[PDB]
Amino acid sequence: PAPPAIADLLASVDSEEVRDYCRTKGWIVQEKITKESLERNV
Amino acid sequence: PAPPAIADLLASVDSEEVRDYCRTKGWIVQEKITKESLERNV
Amino acid sequence: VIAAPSMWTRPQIKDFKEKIRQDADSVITVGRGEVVTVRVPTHEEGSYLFWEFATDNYDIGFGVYFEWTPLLDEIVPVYRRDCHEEVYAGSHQYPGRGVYLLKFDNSYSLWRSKSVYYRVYYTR
Amino acid sequence: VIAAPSMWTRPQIKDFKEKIRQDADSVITVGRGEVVTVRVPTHEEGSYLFWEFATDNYDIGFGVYFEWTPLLDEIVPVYRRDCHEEVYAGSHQYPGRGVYLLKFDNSYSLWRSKSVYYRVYYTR
Ligand SMILES: OC[C@H]1O[C@@H](O)[C@H](O)[C@@H](O)[C@@H]1O
Ligand SMILES: OC[C@H]1O[C@@H](O)[C@H](O)[C@@H](O)[C@@H]1O
Repeated sequence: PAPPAIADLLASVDSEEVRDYCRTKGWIVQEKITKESLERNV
Repeated sequence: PAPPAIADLLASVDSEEVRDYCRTKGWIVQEKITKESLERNV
Repeated sequence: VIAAPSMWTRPQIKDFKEKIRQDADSVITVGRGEVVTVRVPTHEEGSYLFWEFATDNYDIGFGVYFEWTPLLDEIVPVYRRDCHEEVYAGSHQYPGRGVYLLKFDNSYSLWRSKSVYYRVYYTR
Repeated sequence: VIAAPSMWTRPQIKDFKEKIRQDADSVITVGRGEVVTVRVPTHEEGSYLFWEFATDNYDIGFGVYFEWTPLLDEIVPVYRRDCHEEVYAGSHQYPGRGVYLLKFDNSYSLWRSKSVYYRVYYTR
């Protein structure tokens, strides 16, 4: 629910299961990126 | 696994799974009671 | 100096009741005008105490007291909660070494009894 | 007025790398003396932004900047983090509508390349 509660949550207990758990509840949303919206330099 | 981190954790996200999750990590420990250590009055 | 307890609820009663009834000692039947006091000793290794409870068809009086190792303190005042609609939970820090008293108060009930599903925990 | 970011780590790298490599876009290969900047837009529905990253055999330069919708703000200074030993994570609130810049800085590397495993999240 509360975004600051989601932040303090993941800090303490973080694991792939918790990430997958939160992923399902709709609390967190995995964002896909691509070739664009990405840039390179020397 | 900080005890104060377990308290605010459960409050927000509480579920049978999370209880079972914390049960496994050794953060929370289920305590069994019996006929004694229990008392009745009228 | 005593820490205020945390208290909340979760809507899933049926799932809670199911996981609990698997054990008989976790299901209390409170008679008419009766008060059951569950004594949970403070674990020295422990810091926080968690509790959960629910009833089947009816509400019940619930409060919490703390006994020193005669002296006493009120953690949760004894009030009638509707735990048949929702699972009632809570938590408290350990302000010492002593014994917790979980009060299930049916005193006001003349006729109906109460099937209580309750569970505890502790920390390190 | 800008919120300080939260930053932590967790020991399970092998599990992280495996779950990530299932997707090719989640795996970046940073060349010699190269800097890859990932641009993640702010979601109006969103408040908090989370990130995770790891490398295979080597460390990598990592920092975070924030762009306004040319003005800029330094969130996480660009530093060399050892992400081959542990999975590096972090979180930050949204101080507006804008675009985040995730800096993977290989600039200091003459020879070796870097296989990066990175994942992003957001909230409501
Ligand atoms: O660019 C963003 C960063 O660099 C300069 O613009 C500012 O002085 C810094 O306070 C800021 O953190
Ligand atoms: O930073 C990761 C690696 O990048 C290479 O370019 C450096 O020469 C190495 O010493 C370093 O361990």
